[PDB]
Amino acid sequence: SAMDDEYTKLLHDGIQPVAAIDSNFASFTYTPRSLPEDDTSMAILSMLQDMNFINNYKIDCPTLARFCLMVKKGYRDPPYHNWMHAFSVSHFCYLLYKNLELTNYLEDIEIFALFISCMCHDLDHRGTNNSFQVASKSVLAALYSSEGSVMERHHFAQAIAILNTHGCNIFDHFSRKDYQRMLDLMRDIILATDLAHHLRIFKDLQKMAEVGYDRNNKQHHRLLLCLLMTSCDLSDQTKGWKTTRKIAELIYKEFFSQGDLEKAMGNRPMEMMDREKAYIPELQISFMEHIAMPIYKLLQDLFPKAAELYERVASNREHWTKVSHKFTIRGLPSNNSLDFL
Ligand SMILES: Cc1nc2ccc(C(=O)N[C@]34C[C@H]5C[C@H](C[C@H](C5)C3)C4)cc2n2c(-c3cc(OCC(C)C)ccc3Cl)nnc12
Ligand SMILES: [Mg+2]
Ligand SMILES: [Zn+2]
Repeated sequence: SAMDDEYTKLLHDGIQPVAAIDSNFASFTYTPRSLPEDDTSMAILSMLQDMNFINNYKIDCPTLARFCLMVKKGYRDPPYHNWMHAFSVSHFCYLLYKNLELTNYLEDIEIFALFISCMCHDLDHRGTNNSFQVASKSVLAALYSSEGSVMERHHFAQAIAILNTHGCNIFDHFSRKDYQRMLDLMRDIILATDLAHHLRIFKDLQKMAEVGYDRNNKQHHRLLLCLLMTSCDLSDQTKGWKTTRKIAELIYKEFFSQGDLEKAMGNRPMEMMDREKAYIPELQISFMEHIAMPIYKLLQDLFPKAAELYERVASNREHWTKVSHKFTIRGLPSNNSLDFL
């Protein structure tokens, strides 16, 4: 009855103005993880309203309220891949809309699909990666390993199962063509969140940025959607040092738990997943330099107003260098004991 009462309030109390959430809510400086989790479903509705999706697509309010709650409920509680991750990703999507004028690049339905996909893009994550599904012979690998992107195929299927739950299909009044289009977009966008996919299309993303975005080019729309999605997924890096440091802590707790499971199964975990080997500053510098920074550089190349995003990610990368020396124990530990040897 908890979800029941939550739904009742979401529906009958009305959608709070986005400004009432926080005065800097639509700024790139805002940290959505600062929002209490109990306020996040209402904030999703607020953002949807402010982007005019509810009016433009005549979304049924009861259905939308149920959908948002079901999506939130469809996340488990690992250290990083939980609802607060999906919420913050979705918030960054809203920030791109508010700050970068997406309507000059993308169709309305494409922006709508990007935001809905942000909400659903890690549904039912179990705190382990694609490699672990295959190594552990999980049910997800049995279903999808032959296709690849095992977890991302699962996330997308979970999103569809929510839509297919009675009372939850926010698109069910759509035309046949628009419905098919929306689900196709969600497939493409969610599958774009596999790092393997990003690596595959990276040269194409570069070539798009250098020749220039062509709104009449259907391939450019698809590539831009992939880039924007990956920008949202990594958007914790575009905030202050405190956010970056906290997210590293959640990510490596999640990783080392997987690593401990791999050790128990007799397998040699990835080094970044092995708490006995992993050197966090060097790992994060490598992630920032090889993955995060090139993505926000592409974003800047395509959207000059995204410059501050790249500069912040580069700044956070430099901070890891600055604090790395603190991972060396100098003098004695605080307890004046060398017992830990
Ligand atoms: C702060 C931070 N650090 C990270 C450090 C390492 C890795 C990570 O998975 N690295 C490897 C390890 C192995 C060898 C390489 C290929 C894969 C196996 C992944 C790199 C990811 C990190 N990460 C993510 C992240 C992003 C995801 O989707 C990414 C798409 C959307 C682009 C999926 C999962 C995560 Cl956890 N979000 N934030 C972070
Ligand atoms: Mg994912
Ligand atoms: Zn994610």
